[PDB]
Amino acid sequence: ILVPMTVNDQPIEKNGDKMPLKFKLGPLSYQNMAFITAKDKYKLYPVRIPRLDTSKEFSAYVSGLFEIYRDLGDDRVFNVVNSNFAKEHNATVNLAMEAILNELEVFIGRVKDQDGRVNRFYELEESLTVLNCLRTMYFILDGQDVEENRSEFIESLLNWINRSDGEPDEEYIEQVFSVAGKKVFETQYFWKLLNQLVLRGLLSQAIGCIERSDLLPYLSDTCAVSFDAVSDSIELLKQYPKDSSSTFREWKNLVLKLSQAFGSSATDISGELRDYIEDFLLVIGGNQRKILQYSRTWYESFCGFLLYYIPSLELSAEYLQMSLEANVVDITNDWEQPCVDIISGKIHSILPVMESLDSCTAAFTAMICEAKGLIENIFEGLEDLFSYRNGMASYMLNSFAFELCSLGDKELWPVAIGLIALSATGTRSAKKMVIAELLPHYPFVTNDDIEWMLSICVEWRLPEIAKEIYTTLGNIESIANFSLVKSYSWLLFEASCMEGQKVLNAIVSKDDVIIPQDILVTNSMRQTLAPYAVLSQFYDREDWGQALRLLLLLIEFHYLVLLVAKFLYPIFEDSVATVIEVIETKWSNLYETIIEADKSATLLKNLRKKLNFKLCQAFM
Amino acid sequence: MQPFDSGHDDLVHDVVYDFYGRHVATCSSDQHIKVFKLDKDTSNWELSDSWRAHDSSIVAIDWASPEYGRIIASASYDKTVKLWEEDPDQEECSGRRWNKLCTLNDSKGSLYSVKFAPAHLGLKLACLGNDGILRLYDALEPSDLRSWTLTSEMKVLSIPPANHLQSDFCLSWCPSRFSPEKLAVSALEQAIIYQRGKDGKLHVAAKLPGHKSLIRSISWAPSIGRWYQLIATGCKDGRIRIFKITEKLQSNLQVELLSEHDDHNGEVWSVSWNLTGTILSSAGDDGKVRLWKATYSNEFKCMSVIT
Amino acid sequence: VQLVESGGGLVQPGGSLRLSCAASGFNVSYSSIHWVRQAPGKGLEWVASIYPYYGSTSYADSVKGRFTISADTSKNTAYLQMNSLRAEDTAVYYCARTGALDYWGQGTLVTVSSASTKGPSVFPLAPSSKSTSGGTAALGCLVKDYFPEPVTVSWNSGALTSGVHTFPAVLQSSGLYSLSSVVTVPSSSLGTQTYICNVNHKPSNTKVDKKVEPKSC
Amino acid sequence: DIQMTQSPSSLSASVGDRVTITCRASQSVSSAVAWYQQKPGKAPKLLIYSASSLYSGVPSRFSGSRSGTDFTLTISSLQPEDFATYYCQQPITFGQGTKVEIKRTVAAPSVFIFPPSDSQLKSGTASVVCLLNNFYPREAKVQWKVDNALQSGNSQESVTEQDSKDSTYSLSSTLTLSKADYEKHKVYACEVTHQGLSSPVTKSFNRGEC
Repeated sequence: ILVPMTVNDQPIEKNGDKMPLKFKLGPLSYQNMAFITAKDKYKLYPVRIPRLDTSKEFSAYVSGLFEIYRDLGDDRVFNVVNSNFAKEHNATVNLAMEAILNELEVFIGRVKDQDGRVNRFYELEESLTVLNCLRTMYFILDGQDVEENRSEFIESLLNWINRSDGEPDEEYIEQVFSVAGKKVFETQYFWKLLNQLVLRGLLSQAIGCIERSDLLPYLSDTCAVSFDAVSDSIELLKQYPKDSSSTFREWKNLVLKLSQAFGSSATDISGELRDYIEDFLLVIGGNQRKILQYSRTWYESFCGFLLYYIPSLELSAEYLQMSLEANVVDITNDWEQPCVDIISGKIHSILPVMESLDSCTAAFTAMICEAKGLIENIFEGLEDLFSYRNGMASYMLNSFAFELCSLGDKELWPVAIGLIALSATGTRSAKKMVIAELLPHYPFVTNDDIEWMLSICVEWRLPEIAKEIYTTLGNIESIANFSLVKSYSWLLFEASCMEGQKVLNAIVSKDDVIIPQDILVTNSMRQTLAPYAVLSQFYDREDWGQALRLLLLLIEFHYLVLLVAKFLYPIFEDSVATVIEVIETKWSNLYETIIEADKSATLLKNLRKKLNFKLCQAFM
Repeated sequence: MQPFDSGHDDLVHDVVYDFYGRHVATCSSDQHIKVFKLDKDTSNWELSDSWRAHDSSIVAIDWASPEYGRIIASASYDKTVKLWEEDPDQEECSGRRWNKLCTLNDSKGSLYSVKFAPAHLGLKLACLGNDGILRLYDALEPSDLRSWTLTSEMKVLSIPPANHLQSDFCLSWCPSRFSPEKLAVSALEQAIIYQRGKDGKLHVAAKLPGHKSLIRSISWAPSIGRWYQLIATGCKDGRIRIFKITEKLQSNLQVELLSEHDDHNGEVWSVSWNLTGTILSSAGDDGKVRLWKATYSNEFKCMSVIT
Repeated sequence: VQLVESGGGLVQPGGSLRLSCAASGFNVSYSSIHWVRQAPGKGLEWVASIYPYYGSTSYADSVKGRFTISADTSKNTAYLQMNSLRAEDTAVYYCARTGALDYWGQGTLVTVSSASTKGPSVFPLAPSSKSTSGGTAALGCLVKDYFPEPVTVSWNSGALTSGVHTFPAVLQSSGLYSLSSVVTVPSSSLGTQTYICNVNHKPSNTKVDKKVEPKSC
Repeated sequence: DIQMTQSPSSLSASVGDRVTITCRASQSVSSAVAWYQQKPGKAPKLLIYSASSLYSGVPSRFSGSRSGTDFTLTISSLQPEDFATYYCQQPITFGQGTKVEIKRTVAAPSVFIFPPSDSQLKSGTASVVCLLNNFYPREAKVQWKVDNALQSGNSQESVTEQDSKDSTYSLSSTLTLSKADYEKHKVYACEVTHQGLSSPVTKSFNRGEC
């Protein structure tokens, strides 16, 4: 794929000295960067990865599919309550296939409505057609024949066919109901468009196109005989069986009877209308020759064969062949060949191409194909997952996850991590490592985002990761919130300095109830003690107790000592003396500055104060 | 996402993303370092700050892990390496938003590259220049972002001839968190890998053979999920190379060549990786950028060509 | 991110209402949910809060003993059960959260009274026969004697908006509201254009369309 | 309970002006004070928390500051979209609110009188309506006269919010009488006094004339 880096300013022209182009992939898929190391080339070109989906519709799609994946539970795996586990397994899986189909339809819709580019709509519909066909052929009957469940099958088939292409588009209905050079509606066109409708199961419309021109007119008048045919034929059409393969057995009976009766009877109509009515009855009766004759595309043939001839997939091999002999595969669209492949047994080798259309769809497709047991891990062996060692599906899912991580949409990160966590293969420790490396890139902003991260660190036991994340968060109010060892020590020192200099946080340490609950370390305790001391000071024996507490704190710990000395001087028995002594025993620029600020020599003043205290003790 | 002017007078050498991909650092020959911010509201890139940082041409740059603060490192032809830390208490574009935290003058030759090490090893970094001597530096006390000690010195090249303008050197650490400390180094035609030994010293654990010219770029890929390592190189001989390195003349390291690509027909100047090591990028003379994904067979295929 | 409030409306005095606030986009389990109310034309009044962390609750004096705040962390939903409701409790009620009050409910109106819902009568305010030649005329509708609030008015089904003024209702001494709505149009269009006022009183399911024209003599 | 007093309760300022609203706490609260903006008919929106922290996304023209027990909300350059009631907040209690309007040049009202419709009299009551359209300032005075007698106690009025483009007000006044009292009188008149009016304007009709 060739895309223009910038369809505005292209930084090169002639081969004029092939310039050194440089490119760096960014942490965000949609924000990479290119530049050039050359003279007069100082522009920066932000480039986003070719064919990247940033849309909301896409993330919605992704979430929906992850939901289907998650909801599949144990059934997303395939075990190579006895004979029912099999049937019920297929039941739920087959249903999941329908869910995927739906989610993709919705997505495709929202793409057609909110869009700049409709190419995405077309590709997504194609993906849908191919998936409808896949379900119709492997996700309904579970290897059995149509009799096993005539209702569901014909429903999906009829659905698949009438969503693949648009024709017959009502823009073509009026196209012939307008064209003349003939009497009323009786040229190869009307009938071709009537048969087409029948072959596609579009019986309602079929009937309508008849009650449009000569149901009662030309027939009820000209030939009363063929009028009865053309009428109770429309009656049989009105009651084509779609639930009982018995009712169909009898239906084709009445139809073949009608075709024989009319077959040899009163010809009171034009030479052409005669046959034109016979063919219609043959097609309805299931004549192979005719079903092929009035078919525009192979899938019309195939569909017809299943609807009017013999409703057995045991003949699909033959049906497809005849169909392809009549109309070759139309290489205009990308869905026809894949459908042919599906029908003809070779399901595989579609994952790479679907991966080219859309990574996501391909991923989950491979996943459900593994669930069905249509593809499995043949490998049989290096302590990790993202390889060929596990499934092809595991591989594609894990790949999608990783791809989601660079998308920068925090909504999908749960999908990514969940995808990895639920991966049916790989050691819990291997996953542990992968998550340990991905999580740090989570684009958290809210509090909740962070709590989610943490919850995942808990759930997976990544204390070194959580410790790192938090470290990133820590990097006055912020510091208060934070309150590694060195940092705590520094915080302690700061608190002590503040106390020496001397609200809600301080009280909590010593809405409010919630905070107390959250709080429920050494630095913190020290600050609390300092606060208590200050409170006592604000409030003789109390003062002494506070002074004692201060001396004890000083012993546990230069600036602090100076502040203490200052406090003692301001205040200016045996225990007190002992404390003073210990302080003297314990006894740079910042300290001197603090001393100068307090005064607005220190050792001498301290000694003098000590002497005074001793004298006081002696007098007592 | 339209182009924009860097604000540099002389040619720009390196552009690097921060951890979150929302910030970018640029360094040019006009001896300036510019930092751009990606405004949330208006999805435009807008200059956060510019400033003169070296006496000579600044060739390399790099951001440190966010868990150590906002730190950038620069290497210049003035034989030095400087470290800077963003001071959020300054106006943007004031030229005073990033304070020098230190300078490393040990190099006696110009410097071509500087790369921070994986966060799980502390503030660490490496540099290489004309002197052909790789040097590792460590900020031993994460509190003192000035306390930069020299952790190691290794002679990559042995006899660099005094008459060659034709010089190139590149660095790239192994990002892997669950793999023994190691880093890749390119020097002219050669490309060798170093690994931490039990003795806490760097040893040559292997070489990436095949280069028939100057190695313009190299980068170790994030091995998230894999058990092996992958490093890519953009040579002057016009070939991209991707090597698979597994650890099972004195090595514990195996070396496979996974791919070779000449699609560029000319020198490959830049080689870069995904955040997941899922995509590999290459740029060269043809004025084109190519994105590569790995096949199921572990071969590499071009998933797109930008121009 | 979004709070959602449901379950207010009209309630007889002495009666009861349970308000819900369904949250999303944030950690309900460590947040505090507050209810703050605003009576017509007055300021904000905080009535209650609950800690989802501790389950602690508290109340303004004005509602204590009649209002119960609760919360179900498992459906991210909080509640305010309002018993023995009074005219004094008529107000728009907002739920809001703290992790200040960054996330606000769109509010739901609680009206408390016994008066029967009564549809308004709608009378024309007809354009003066002396309307200035080549000048501007005024016309309108008077929407009289309804209860409770609110009423909405449009002109020509929303197609006429320019020069429209719909005034605040006044409460008559009867206890019923009255309001007026008017529009100015060119005088030369009184003969030639149609002006219809469209009145809706949801509480009584009243809808009226009234053509306003000059009076005949 | 803590009381929060805002000054002033109401203010008018021009676009581009600097605006200051102050809030004084009954007792000493700590920097635990938030500022909100409320448009009429809508939920309040947080502006400021912790006295001086700007809430994410809020324009930088809004700032908060503290001096002791006085809290200040400042708008550095007032914009037309900024009209609202602003509230401080510290039981949690809210200040009483400060209403901010945009100041402009005088605009005289246009005056219109409407007689009661036939349909109204038809029910026993008579409402006479006086409209004052598109004026500034807000202080207009309506005086009803019935056969030139002054009226009191039997009328009510209301005023629209300021127009978002031209910044004017309109005012409606309703005079209410019994049908019988209405029919006892001939001349119904509404007299409007306003700054923009150099003398009072009277609009009137005669009952039952056309």
